[PDB]
Amino acid sequence: DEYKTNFIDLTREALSLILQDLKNNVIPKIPVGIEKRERYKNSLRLCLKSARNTQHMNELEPYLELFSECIKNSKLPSHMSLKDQLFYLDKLLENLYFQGVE
Repeated sequence: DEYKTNFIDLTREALSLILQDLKNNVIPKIPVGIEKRERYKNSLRLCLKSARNTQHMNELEPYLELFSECIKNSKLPSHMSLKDQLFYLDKLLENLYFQGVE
């Protein structure tokens, strides 16, 4: 038996579910302004596009690292505090900005 491919598929699916939770259950509800909400929306669209396959798995490592507490606690951001949701969304934006300068 070999589990490598199924494990990779599973980590991609878990990341995608976290991102879908942020886009559909967190971002429409959070008490932020229109400008900030649009920035969040755009960045989650980019992240979901990036996560929709397993062809460059190196690119998903920063996201699995960012969301490590979600995974190890089996808990999605929409079931965490507002502070935690804002942390994750702001860290996504920061990661994407500095990745797009490094």
